[PDB]
Amino acid sequence: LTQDLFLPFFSNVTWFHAIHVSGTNGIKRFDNPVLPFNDGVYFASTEKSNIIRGWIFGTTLDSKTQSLLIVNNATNVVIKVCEFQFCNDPFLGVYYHKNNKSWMESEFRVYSSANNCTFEYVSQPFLMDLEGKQGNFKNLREFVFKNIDGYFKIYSKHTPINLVRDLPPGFSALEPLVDLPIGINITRFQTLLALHRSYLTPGDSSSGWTAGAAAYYVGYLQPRTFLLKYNENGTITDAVDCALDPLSETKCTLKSFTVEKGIYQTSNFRVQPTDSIVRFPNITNLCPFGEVFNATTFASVYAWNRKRISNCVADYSVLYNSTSFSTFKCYGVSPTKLNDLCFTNVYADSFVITGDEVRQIAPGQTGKIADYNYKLPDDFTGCVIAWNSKHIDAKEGGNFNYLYRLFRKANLKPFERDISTEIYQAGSKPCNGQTGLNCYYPLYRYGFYPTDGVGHQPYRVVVLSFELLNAPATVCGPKKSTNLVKNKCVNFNFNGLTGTGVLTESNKKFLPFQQFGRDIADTTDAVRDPQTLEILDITPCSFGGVSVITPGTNASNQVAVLYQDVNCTEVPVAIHADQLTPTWRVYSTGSNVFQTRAGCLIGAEHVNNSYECDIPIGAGICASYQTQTNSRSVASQSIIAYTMSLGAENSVAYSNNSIAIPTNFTISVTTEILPVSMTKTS
Amino acid sequence: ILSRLDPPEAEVQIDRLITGRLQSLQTYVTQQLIRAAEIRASANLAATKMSECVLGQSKRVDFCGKGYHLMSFPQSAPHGVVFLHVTYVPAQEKNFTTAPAICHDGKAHFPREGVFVSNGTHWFVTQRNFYEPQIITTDNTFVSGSCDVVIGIVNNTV
Amino acid sequence: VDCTMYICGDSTECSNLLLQYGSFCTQLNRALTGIAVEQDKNTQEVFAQVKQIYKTPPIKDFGGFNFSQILPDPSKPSKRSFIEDLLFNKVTLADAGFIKQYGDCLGDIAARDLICAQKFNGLTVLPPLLTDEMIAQYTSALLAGTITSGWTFGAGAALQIPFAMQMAYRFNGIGVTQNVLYENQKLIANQFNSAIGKIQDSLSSTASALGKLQDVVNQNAQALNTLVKQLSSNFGAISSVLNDILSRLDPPEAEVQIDRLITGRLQSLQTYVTQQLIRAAEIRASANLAATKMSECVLGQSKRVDFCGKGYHLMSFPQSAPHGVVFLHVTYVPAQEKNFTT
Amino acid sequence: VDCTMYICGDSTECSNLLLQYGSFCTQLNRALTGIAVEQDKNTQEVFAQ
Amino acid sequence: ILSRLDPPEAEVQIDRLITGRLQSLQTYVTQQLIRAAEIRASANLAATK
Ligand SMILES: *[C@@H]1O[C@H](CO)[C@@H](O[C@@H]2O[C@H](CO)[C@@H](O)[C@H](O)[C@H]2NC(C)=O)[C@H](O)[C@H]1NC(C)=O
Ligand SMILES: *[C@@H]1O[C@H](CO)[C@@H](O[C@@H]2O[C@H](CO)[C@@H](O)[C@H](O)[C@H]2NC(C)=O)[C@H](O)[C@H]1NC(C)=O
Ligand SMILES: *[C@@H]1O[C@H](CO)[C@@H](O[C@@H]2O[C@H](CO)[C@@H](O)[C@H](O)[C@H]2NC(C)=O)[C@H](O)[C@H]1NC(C)=O
Ligand SMILES: *[C@@H]1O[C@H](CO)[C@@H](O)[C@H](O)[C@H]1NC(C)=O
Ligand SMILES: *[C@@H]1O[C@H](CO)[C@@H](O)[C@H](O)[C@H]1NC(C)=O
Ligand SMILES: *[C@@H]1O[C@H](CO)[C@@H](O)[C@H](O)[C@H]1NC(C)=O
Ligand SMILES: *[C@@H]1O[C@H](CO)[C@@H](O)[C@H](O)[C@H]1NC(C)=O
Ligand SMILES: *[C@@H]1O[C@H](CO)[C@@H](O)[C@H](O)[C@H]1NC(C)=O
Ligand SMILES: *[C@@H]1O[C@H](CO)[C@@H](O)[C@H](O)[C@H]1NC(C)=O
Ligand SMILES: *[C@@H]1O[C@H](CO)[C@@H](O)[C@H](O)[C@H]1NC(C)=O
Ligand SMILES: *[C@@H]1O[C@H](CO)[C@@H](O)[C@H](O)[C@H]1NC(C)=O
Ligand SMILES: *[C@@H]1O[C@H](CO)[C@@H](O)[C@H](O)[C@H]1NC(C)=O
Ligand SMILES: *[C@@H]1O[C@H](CO)[C@@H](O)[C@H](O)[C@H]1NC(C)=O
Ligand SMILES: *[C@@H]1O[C@H](CO)[C@@H](O)[C@H](O)[C@H]1NC(C)=O
Repeated sequence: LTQDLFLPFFSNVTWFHAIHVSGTNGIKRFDNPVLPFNDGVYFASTEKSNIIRGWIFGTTLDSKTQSLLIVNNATNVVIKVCEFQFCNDPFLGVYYHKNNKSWMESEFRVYSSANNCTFEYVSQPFLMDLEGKQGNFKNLREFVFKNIDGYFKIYSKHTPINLVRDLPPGFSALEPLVDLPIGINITRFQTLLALHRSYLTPGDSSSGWTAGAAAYYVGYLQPRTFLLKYNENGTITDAVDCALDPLSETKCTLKSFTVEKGIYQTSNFRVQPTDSIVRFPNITNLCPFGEVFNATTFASVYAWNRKRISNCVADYSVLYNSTSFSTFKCYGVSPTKLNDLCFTNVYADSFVITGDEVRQIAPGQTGKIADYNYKLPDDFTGCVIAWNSKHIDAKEGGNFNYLYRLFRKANLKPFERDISTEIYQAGSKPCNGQTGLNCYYPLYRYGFYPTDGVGHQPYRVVVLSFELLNAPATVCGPKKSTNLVKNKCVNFNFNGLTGTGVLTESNKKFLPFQQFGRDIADTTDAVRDPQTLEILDITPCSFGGVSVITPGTNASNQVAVLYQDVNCTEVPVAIHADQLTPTWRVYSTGSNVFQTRAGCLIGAEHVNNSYECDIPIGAGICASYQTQTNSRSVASQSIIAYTMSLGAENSVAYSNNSIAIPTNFTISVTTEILPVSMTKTS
Repeated sequence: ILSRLDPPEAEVQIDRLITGRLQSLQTYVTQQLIRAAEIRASANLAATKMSECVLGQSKRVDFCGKGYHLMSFPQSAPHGVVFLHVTYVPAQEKNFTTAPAICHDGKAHFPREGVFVSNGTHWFVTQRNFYEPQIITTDNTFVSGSCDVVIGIVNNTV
Repeated sequence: VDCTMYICGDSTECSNLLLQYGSFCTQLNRALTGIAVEQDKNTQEVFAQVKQIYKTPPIKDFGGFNFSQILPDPSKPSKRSFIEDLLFNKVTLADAGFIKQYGDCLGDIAARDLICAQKFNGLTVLPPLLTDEMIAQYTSALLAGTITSGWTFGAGAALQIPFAMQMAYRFNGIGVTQNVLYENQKLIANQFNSAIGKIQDSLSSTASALGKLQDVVNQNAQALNTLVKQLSSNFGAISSVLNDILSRLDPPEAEVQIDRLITGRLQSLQTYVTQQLIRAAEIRASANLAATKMSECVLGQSKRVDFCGKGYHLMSFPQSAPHGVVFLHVTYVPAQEKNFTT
Repeated sequence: VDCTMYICGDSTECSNLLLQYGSFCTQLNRALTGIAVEQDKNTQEVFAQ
Repeated sequence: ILSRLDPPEAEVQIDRLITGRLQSLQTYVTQQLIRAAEIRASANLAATK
């Protein structure tokens, strides 16, 4: 059972055609458009004439961007990642020529130029080709293309069929062909057709060539959960789309392909959020990194000059050619998330030390700096930035600013400053404020020459300290805000606080500074939109309480669903039916919706009779799978829902002076089975 | 883990497997203890049912069978036992007219092992579980007090 | 319990990490469903002894015994007895017994109720198969069968017998000849009608039926509230909020903090399920005891001492209660002890 | 069972980490006290007939 | 642990001990519940006898 990008079962597949000028009654056509890629593509093609040759992959399909090309010509297949300048209508060259010294001279009519080629791959030709007949597509070829983490992955299958205009039903398992390390951003694609009749095009500008009714199918992959069945050889022989219908959802909570007669509580394989949301406040102003990082003088390490950074946008991109950072270490936050976060408070803490002491600006360090000068705390939650600055802090005579402390009677506490400049008697004799035997002035000046080892060269350190409170945000990242879809089970990110649920207008009242509210369980249940100040509450995307009633997969495939504690009119709103597959909405609305005391039962025909209970639904209702041959003519079996009976109703003829006395007996022998032991194990 | 990582780093991954496998074993043992209790209860019930249905005849209702218990036979089964309960089950249920304490000779007459059924204009006495009527004699009956019983019909009591 | 909704919520990142972690979910739910069907089997074994729904006779006096307080009242929609109506009130049942629809927690104005603090976290409460009106149909059939047949309907078909003519044998069974009843029939019927009046008025003052039935209602409700509150435990992670970890840290570092939460919450679920199994055993024992007491006190007359009542057992009447049953045991209790020489 | 004395002993550092960890201790003790009163109820039901 | 390591690194080692000892307490309490049930059964049998 895996979550990955799969082609959903019974999903929409677009059907494209070609000219068939020799079969369309003297009528042609040219249509192989450019299609999106969309996280992966499923391509199928029933063909007989070997007109499909390959594909193009890329984004702009120009020389200003690299692209990928696949051409199976006859012997060997050619895969190139060069910089192609494709034509507006690309196709392959020659078709054939009989004894004219021009047999199979295939010239590329695809691109005007190819340059800066990075990848080149040649191997044996795909499934089959060079067939020529009609009225039968003797070969169905399927392909799945993926492009993840730099690799281009192709999976294919080749099966023999004979149909006319149908993508034949059935199960399909494609095997891996190639994983190519091409590493290119791919957004669009297009198909290569072989259209030629002794020449590529007509005499001057028309097709007027061989067009053998090219037709292919295109489907797109979606993030889904599948249950695959591997055989002895490791070949996938069966699968279940957990998000297809209530029966598949049941075969996924019970990881099995067969289900017994009963009622089953079910996990949520149903909805998937499709779009995300960013709602950041109006800051529109960049932080003063040009004056914080790039200043004439920095503070001394012992006088380290904390300053704060209020409303501004934190975009570290501006310093990419401005400065090079030798140290950039973040605590309590990851460096790749600094763009998606908003902070309520920020501080700076700039100073200058030597290059060998930059390691002492970590939380649990010891040393001259970490003991007497700076002392970061234990729960820091910030980033530490450092960079060599010998070009501004070193002078040819020496730079004797930037003092530092060397003698202190006790270690500094976290974030404590000290400028005491007293005399520090080291022995036991009194000091009298005079530098003498065991009395040293405690501050000493660094000496920063340009002819120094990289361990004695000056380094500028900046220690950003931020917090994440329920206050309004002051510093935000460079994320760009999107719109506000507020009904449709989206991913959201408001002030760096992410999540996934259903947004909805709320009636809760927040304090003026509050940005979100929690529940008894520490889960965000309401958030304030920082762009409209509106409070709106969050609802989980998953609806629990769905039980699926089945008569057994080896008996039938129709089921009934029970939505526990849901009004029958609010079922499509509770399960988000509009976001479900069409085979799910069959069980949200219905011809036969029955409102039990437990919940809404959709899929079973409520009868007025009563029987002994077969499958217990609850609250007095049971359900069974009964035929209707006596209920209707040529009627098939279905699922009925009735109120179970407690037995035959009876009455006793009681009176003052009447007794019933038996005249005959009936010796009966009944059995009783009792387990006495169980298997003992060690 | 032991092929790719060195002992210092492999110990971190192994300690996770050790913890989870110990928890898997703990869960198994707890479930086994619970089921062993549930089956010891049934084994005690079966040890009671044997000594009270096979080595005797129980007056407890619905304990050995359904009707009035007569006898029982044990049969061994895999990890269990089967009891064949033989009961009585009276079944013909014919109505009669009855009354207590027939009043004869100025004194009440109650039956011992009887209910005082009545034919058409004729009165008899029967045991409760089987229609077998006798004549109301001095040994089918005992006498106590005057005729104040709430019905007390009149009869002969020969 | 929906496993992913409790542990992960709506988190494809967490829902992906819970997959490769383990398959405990299926094991945890197998145990909870075995408990659920046992709760229906208990009620069946206690109340569905007889499969004949005997109608209550139109007569309402049986040699002086009133029975009007223990027989079903046809006025109000619930066809329960006066005392059964009195019993369903002393038990608060401040839980999901009182239905809370899903629309009640979608549209909310103040703060989320606990009933759907656990609903939104994957903890549902399934309703019992037998309606409380079906339990009352079963008890009313047993009372009718008893007061109109005595021993007979438990051992076979119901054989009609006059009531006072039946209590004569009930007296013969405890060692008291028949005439003692007929000679004290009016006093005996009066002592019977007074004791039921006393239990009626005593079931309105002290709330003592709350003893064992409310105790199991409070236990189950409290376990779910504990399971909910335990979602704010850190278990060694930097936070108990999953969307806080997922906002600040990257997948490589967020997986270390998430795996701690996954382990802690799986442990919390396992503890809940183990406690539920233990309590289900303790309540199956009581349900078996009640199924024995019904067939041995209501469908018969037991010679076992202190099994059906205190004195010498005469008869018993069942009354349905929320998640339980009440037995009205009628005994003999001789009280005078005058001395003699023997 | 006193929870902190078993797990942490006398350790304000540990006693502070056990706080934010979780509240199992309270549920653990709820179970042990239910057992303890049952041991008295057993003896009563057997001997105080 | 508290003598050699600092709070940031000592908390990693302490949380392992906390988890292990909490599990040890939970195992004890579960076994006690099971034995309390097994002995309540015998006490009920003795109160019947
Ligand atoms: C069809 O594919 C074949 C696969 O071999 C290719 O033939 C190559 O032709 C180029 C010139 O375009 C030669 O330099 C190579 O020597 C040929 N391949 C070999 C044997 O290595 C070619 O890409 C396609 N078209 C032609 C011309 O056949
Ligand atoms: C991509 O192709 C372009 C165009 O040829 C290359 O740009 C030229 O590269 C040549 C070879 O060194 C230089 O002599 C020219 O001065 C470049 N022209 C310009 C205007 O840039 C470019 O180098 C190629 N890039 C890669 C990655 O190979
Ligand atoms: C904070 O200052 C206090 C008082 O100045 C320091 O405590 C004194 O430390 C000196 C030298 O170790 C002793 O001679 C005094 O007896 C201490 N006084 C008291 C009141 O205890 C303390 O060391 C300083 N703490 C830090 C970390 O700077
Ligand atoms: C899918 O196909 C159906 C049936 O032809 C059509 O009604 C619907 O518009 C299609 N949807 C998409 C997304 O193409
Ligand atoms: C596995 O492969 C072999 C040969 O490739 C084939 O004969 C067999 O049928 C396949 N399936 C099995 C062994 O289940
Ligand atoms: C960035 O750095 C390069 C290299 O020194 C320099 O040529 C350029 O002027 C700088 N600024 C910009 C905006 O590229
Ligand atoms: C940095 O300081 C220098 C001073 O030499 C100045 O010329 C420059 O504009 C400042 N900003 C950047 C981004 O370099
Ligand atoms: C923020 O921007 C939005 C649109 O850009 C505007 O409607 C709003 O008034 C601005 N101010 C606040 C405080 O949201
Ligand atoms: C269901 O909704 C309808 C219309 O909103 C209402 O009349 C009915 O009372 C509701 N029933 C329940 C059980 O919510
Ligand atoms: C069931 O009975 C009700 C009561 O009159 C009636 O309204 C309903 O139409 C009946 N349904 C069927 C399917 O017979
Ligand atoms: C007579 O007996 C039959 C069955 O034996 C029973 O149904 C009936 O109620 C009894 N009484 C009368 C008055 O028929
Ligand atoms: C009792 O019932 C049996 C059942 O077949 C029958 O053969 C027998 O004659 C009956 N005894 C009578 C009517 O006395
Ligand atoms: C029977 O009980 C009813 C209701 O409690 C009471 O009013 C009446 O006095 C009693 N007497 C009868 C009618 O038997
Ligand atoms: C006589 O009976 C009374 C109570 O009925 C009792 O207390 C007393 O011990 C008996 N014997 C004597 C000798 O009083």
